[PDB]
Amino acid sequence: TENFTTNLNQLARVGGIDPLIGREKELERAIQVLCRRRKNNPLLVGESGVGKTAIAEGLAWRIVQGDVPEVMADCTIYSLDIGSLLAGTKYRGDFEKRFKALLKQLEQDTNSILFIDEIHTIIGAGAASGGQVDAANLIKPLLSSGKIRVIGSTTYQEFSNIFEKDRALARRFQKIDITEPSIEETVQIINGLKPKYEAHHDVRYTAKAVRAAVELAVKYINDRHLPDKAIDVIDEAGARARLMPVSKRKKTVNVADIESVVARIARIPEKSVSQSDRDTLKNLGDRLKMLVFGQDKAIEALTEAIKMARAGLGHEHKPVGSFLFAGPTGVGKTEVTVQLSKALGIELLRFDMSEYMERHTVSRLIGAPPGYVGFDQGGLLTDAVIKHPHAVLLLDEIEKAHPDVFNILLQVMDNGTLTDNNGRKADFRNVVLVMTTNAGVRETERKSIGLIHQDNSTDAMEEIKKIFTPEFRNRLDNIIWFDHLSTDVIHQVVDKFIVELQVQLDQKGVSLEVSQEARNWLAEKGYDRAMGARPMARVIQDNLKKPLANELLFGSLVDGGQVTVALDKEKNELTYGFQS
Amino acid sequence: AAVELAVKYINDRHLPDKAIDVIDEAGARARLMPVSKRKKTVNVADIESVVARIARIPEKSVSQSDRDTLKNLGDRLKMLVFGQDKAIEALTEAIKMARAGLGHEHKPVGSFLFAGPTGVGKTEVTVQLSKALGIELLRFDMSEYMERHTVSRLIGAPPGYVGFDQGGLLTDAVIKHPHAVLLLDEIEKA
Amino acid sequence: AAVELAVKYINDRHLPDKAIDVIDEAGARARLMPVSKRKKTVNVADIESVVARIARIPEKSVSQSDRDTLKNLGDRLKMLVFGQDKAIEALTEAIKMARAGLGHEHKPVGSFLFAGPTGVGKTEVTVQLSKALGIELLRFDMSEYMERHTVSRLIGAPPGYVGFDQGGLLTDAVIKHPHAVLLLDEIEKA
Amino acid sequence: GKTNDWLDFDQLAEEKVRDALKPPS
Ligand SMILES: Nc1ncnc2c1ncn2[C@@H]1O[C@H](COP(=O)(O)OP(=O)(O)OP(O)(O)=S)[C@@H](O)[C@H]1O
Ligand SMILES: Nc1ncnc2c1ncn2[C@@H]1O[C@H](COP(=O)(O)OP(=O)(O)O)[C@@H](O)[C@H]1O
Ligand SMILES: Nc1ncnc2c1ncn2[C@@H]1O[C@H](COP(=O)(O)OP(=O)(O)O)[C@@H](O)[C@H]1O
Ligand SMILES: Nc1ncnc2c1ncn2[C@@H]1O[C@H](COP(=O)(O)OP(=O)(O)O)[C@@H](O)[C@H]1O
Ligand SMILES: [Mg+2]
Ligand SMILES: [Mg+2]
Ligand SMILES: [Mg+2]
Repeated sequence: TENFTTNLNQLARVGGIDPLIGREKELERAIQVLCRRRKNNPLLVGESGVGKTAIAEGLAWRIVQGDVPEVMADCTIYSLDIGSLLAGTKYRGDFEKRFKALLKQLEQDTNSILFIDEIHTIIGAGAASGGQVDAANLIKPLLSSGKIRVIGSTTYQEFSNIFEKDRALARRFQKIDITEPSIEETVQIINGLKPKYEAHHDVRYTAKAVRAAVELAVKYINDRHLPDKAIDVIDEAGARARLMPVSKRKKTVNVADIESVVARIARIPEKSVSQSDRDTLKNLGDRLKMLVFGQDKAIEALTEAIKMARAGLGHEHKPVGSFLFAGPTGVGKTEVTVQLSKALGIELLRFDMSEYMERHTVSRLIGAPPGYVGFDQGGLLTDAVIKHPHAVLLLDEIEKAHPDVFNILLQVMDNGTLTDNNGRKADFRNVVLVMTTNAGVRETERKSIGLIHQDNSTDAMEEIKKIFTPEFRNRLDNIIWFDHLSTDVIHQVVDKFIVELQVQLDQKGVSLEVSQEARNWLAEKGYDRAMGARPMARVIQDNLKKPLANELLFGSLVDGGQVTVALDKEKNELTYGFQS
Repeated sequence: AAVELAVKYINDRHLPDKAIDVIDEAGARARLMPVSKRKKTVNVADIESVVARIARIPEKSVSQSDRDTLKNLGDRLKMLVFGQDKAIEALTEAIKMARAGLGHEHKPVGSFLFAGPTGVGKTEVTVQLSKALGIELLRFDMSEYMERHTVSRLIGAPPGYVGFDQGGLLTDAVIKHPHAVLLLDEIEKA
Repeated sequence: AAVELAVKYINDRHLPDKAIDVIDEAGARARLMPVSKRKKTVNVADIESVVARIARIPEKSVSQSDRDTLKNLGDRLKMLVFGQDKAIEALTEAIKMARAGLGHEHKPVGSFLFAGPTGVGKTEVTVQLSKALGIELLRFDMSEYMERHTVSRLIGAPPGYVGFDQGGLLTDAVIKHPHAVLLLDEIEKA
Repeated sequence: GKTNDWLDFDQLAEEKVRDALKPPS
């Protein structure tokens, strides 16, 4: 009473309560319920951050201003604090003493209305443990008789599990559906809140910046709902303008200042959200060629799909891109993916399809249903995309995957969303999908049996038609056919590996001078046609890292460097040179 | 009308409370919704609207402006989706019969198994049917329910097992949006 | 030097608390070590003895002489245990390659697959190696982790919803001890 | 089919204590 209940009309006269914008439809339903003879206790049901308490608090603002109907005039909204009231009891009858006193005040004033924020708390354990004298039971007969009016607020999750268990209490409280507002509604809402936030931070928010906050936040921040989300990014921008400026800097909050704060919220490097990253995308094709040279047709294809996705031409609900890297091993089919993530500055996700070969393995990706082991785990695929909405997804050896796994990917390409065991929608339309398979390579290299060789140009594509179902292939944006490495391309790969070893040791102070003869020998032994260039890292480790590492700790190689590798023609072995 | 309509449409509440809720709420609407030119009496039309708001679907407003929407529903769908006119006729006629009052009263508005090749309009007519009617789309991808144990996700786990409080996705979704289009894509995969 | 050996040998607290503690501990010890004499200056060998007490490890191992022990690793194992001389010598050369700093640092330092008849001291070299290097010993028998459900225990307990402090069996041991040998037995039957 | 998993429910315990009074005189 004295401190448990805080009046909202008196507060509204001073301020504090923000004004309501674009909620006449929801308000009209509440007023209709409040005017009822009995069970005049509306309940605002809505997701988190959807203005659940902005309508109750704003109702008081309307009453003071006078927008409410005449019947609702002269009514006072009371905001009950269950924590404060319940705190300090330390007795069996202290709660009922203060609680009944509160009802006595409301019962005396027929026009008084009560607002109980987070009403789900009382149903679980209001004021009793190991007993049955709860707070809800005390108000059950009063609400049934219409003596007092109570306004409640609880989320859908706390409404189906906690609420509705005691049908008696649910009967008295009517339910008003609250829906997340559209983008056009929120931008108008922020305009009304601009004077309060601007005066608080002593800054100005440009109209263009407000529209960019709701748009960028929705794409890069999916966990929180749009209304509270837009307020956080807008309010956070003003805080930066208070500390970063040294003195008399620009008060206006431009679009560039919003892109930085929203980037930190999403844990991104600010390159994607920023509009000044076009330079990276313009030269993305050339940059990848230096990192992963060869098969330029494969690299340019990715840049074209990525450019349109970031140019406003991306699909409305499909992913940024779905590709099937059908090619041999050792042609950097996976290297192009890991390097692409570094260019775009996004997380990399790798899944081994070989593990998902049995029929029951698909459950691990989407989680186990309720009532079975693994239900607590959300799912490897669903938790990864949800944790990192902007990330690259790699699925290697997709051909070995069970058909049950292929079915999961069908919805991913067409709708861009995958549901999990808990019902969370995995909205990952921003992640690029890349798959690697070696299905058709066998027919390309292998000639047709018989004295006469048939045309095998289309035989490789035919194999993909039988392995992959038509619906799966239709959803793919494009198929990137890699080509075998040429004699000159392989020689450059040897230089790439040596550069990593050379630069790794150059900082330590050990110079490396590999002879051309050694580079050629490593290429043949390191690159197998069947296994690709994967053994290059292995042979390089045993041939170079093993001997140099031993002498690094003890011997002359610890300092001075002057290492010169060579190859002898008599035995074809690689000689080693060490000096101080 | 309030007693009969409440039983037919309002659910999860008993008849005395249900009938008295429509009668009480109807008094506040007629008394407070019109600022002027108020209606002293409460006719059957008002009770239907109140029941419709509680249950989310109307029963006598079909000959209102919504009447024109049903006429252009078939033509509008044809513009967005070309060909396969026989499928649009089935959906538009089923809705008309249900809205007109010729429904089964014990079965859904319609149950149609659209079968055909890939990319011919199976998952487009349904997506474009909700937008035209302005109702929520309950999209369910059956590719996830590959095993028999996945049925628990639809109707929740039984008592005494993990995930019991979570509930069913299909049941909770329909309860939240009773008026909606239920789409079970790739039902054969389940 | 204090910060490098503190975080590695103590393996109890975090890096910032260790440095402030050892510095304060070192000053107190040297301040009252002799009855009359005193040493205003400090040395690395002096503070090393202090870390031995809180770490419960001999001062010789606590000393920053990893290269010395690594150089005579074979001589130490051959002197402490007898037999399998050829097997022990091969292991020392490989470990030296990882500690040199070459290769990718993110990759694990230890890639060794022991394969031989039991009872010849195969287990003894794993504990002797850890005792010499100072790292802890974590034994995880694969035979217990045979059932498919048991595999999940390594990542997390099945019913441990309230108990998130323990976490996965393998993960918690590695998290608490970042410098310790992992001994997997009967890995073939998994 | 994979085996099912059962989850237990633990009830918290909290009680109210009375208070005796002693008059000074
Ligand atoms: N009849 C059509 N009219 C207009 N656009 C169409 C038509 N059929 C397909 N499309 C286009 O192709 C997309 C996919 O068509 P859908 O009918 O949704 O495919 P689907 O029947 O679900 O395919 P599956 O999953 O392979 S059986 C649509 O979203 C449109 O962009
Ligand atoms: N219609 C509206 N007009 C103005 N501000 C609004 C409106 N709806 C929501 N807000 C603002 O968004 C936030 C809503 O928070 P709220 O939904 O009450 O939180 P919770 O869901 O945690 O109870 C507040 O910052 C509030 O001022
Ligand atoms: N064209 C290439 N350019 C650069 N490195 C390559 C190329 N082809 C293979 N590699 C090297 O092969 C190794 C494995 O690459 P990865 O993409 O995983 O191969 P794959 O596509 O056969 O699975 C890496 O060291 C990678 O740099
Ligand atoms: N090379 C050896 N030198 C000395 N004792 C040995 C040797 N090999 C085996 N043993 C004896 O056999 C035991 C085998 O190891 P132990 O830890 O007891 O069991 P397990 O091999 O099952 O881990 C040693 O602890 C010791 O008692
Ligand atoms: Mg709130
Ligand atoms: Mg479909
Ligand atoms: Mg042994």
